Amino acid sequence: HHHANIDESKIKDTVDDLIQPLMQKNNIPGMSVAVTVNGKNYIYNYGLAAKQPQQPVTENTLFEVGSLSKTFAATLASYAQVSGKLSLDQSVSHYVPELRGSSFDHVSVLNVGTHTSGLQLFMPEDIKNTTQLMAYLKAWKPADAAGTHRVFSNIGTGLLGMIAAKSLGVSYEDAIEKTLLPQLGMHHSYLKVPADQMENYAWGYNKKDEPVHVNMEILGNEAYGIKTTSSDLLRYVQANMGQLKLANAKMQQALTATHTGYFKSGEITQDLMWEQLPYPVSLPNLLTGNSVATPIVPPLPPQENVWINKTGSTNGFGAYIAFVPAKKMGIVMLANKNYSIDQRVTVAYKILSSLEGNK
Ligand SMILES: C[C@@H](O)[C@@H](C=O)[C@@H]1NC(C(=O)O)=C(S[C@@H]2CN[C@H](C(=O)N(C)C)C2)[C@@H]1C
Repeated sequence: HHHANIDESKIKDTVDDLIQPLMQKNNIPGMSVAVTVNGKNYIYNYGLAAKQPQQPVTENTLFEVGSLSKTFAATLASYAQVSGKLSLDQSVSHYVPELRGSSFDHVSVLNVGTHTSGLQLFMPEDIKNTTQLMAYLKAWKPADAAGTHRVFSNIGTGLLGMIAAKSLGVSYEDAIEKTLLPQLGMHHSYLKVPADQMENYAWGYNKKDEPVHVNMEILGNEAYGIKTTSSDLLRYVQANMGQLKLANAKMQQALTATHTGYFKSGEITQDLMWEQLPYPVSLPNLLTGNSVATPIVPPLPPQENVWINKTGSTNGFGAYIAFVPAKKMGIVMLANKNYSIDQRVTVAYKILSSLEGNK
């Protein structure tokens, strides 16, 4: 029931007023929106996780988050780094000996963690096993030197997560599901959804409105494997702002260190997978932010006065996270349809702007 002067009702009015038109105009079947502010958490669910048979979005609904998954690979690499198992400045071939003598002699772990290796976006479809993957990587050359350009890459994120996990002595799937997500308290987050949670796994709806789930291929866990709830992602946002007891002291340091600013591209600062802009942000630069890479050396330390964000999509889903550490506020928006990023950022901006007076 609605209550004037009560936090959850005031926030719900703002969120409803933006999310309901957004879902109608984009034919989005279902969404969950989670907001944190002043140490308190608010979860709002809309519409349907599945159309036939109809299933509503609930607090337990799992959505694919696509490239939001890359921030977990970055957090894992950061955890390995602060634990003394990984140096980001070292070469990929230092950690992957089969690539010694290849172009990866000249690509750093930082490069694959910042989209500056030059590797292309998509893994070639005919690469099915590790032998084929290694043959490909051993024979690969970019047109420009590593460290000169930003090119978003699923392959690079794959290497980042693989190297991080190996430096901890485990597979990536083990590192994520047995170490990272449990230490973060994210008990409803998965690379592979278990049988008791399949009833909660929303269907995605593609551009043709067909129900789809993402097909996991080689190194896909690192780049697009996470299925999760808005509540678990809100915990992840809070952890990224140091708000939770948590994990480890090492885990808090790992999360914070992913916000280190390593390269500038246009107006955007590239962190370890996360991207950030100075806060306050005007909506135009947010939209303009969605290339030559200039190093930030020494790296920009993790900041409070920034808007940190990441989009992610699969064929059937569209996700977004943004948070402002200086304001201890953040938002997670999950949808089971891939709708345009300009709308994700605009709605998030309007919601977060609503959470305090102008001054
Ligand atoms: C699953 C993946 O195939 C896709 C993402 O969900 C692609 N990978 C990336 C990526 O994020 O690295 C974007 S590009 C986009 C370019 N800037 C975005 C971002 O982080 N924003 C807008 C905050 C990300 C592909 C669709």
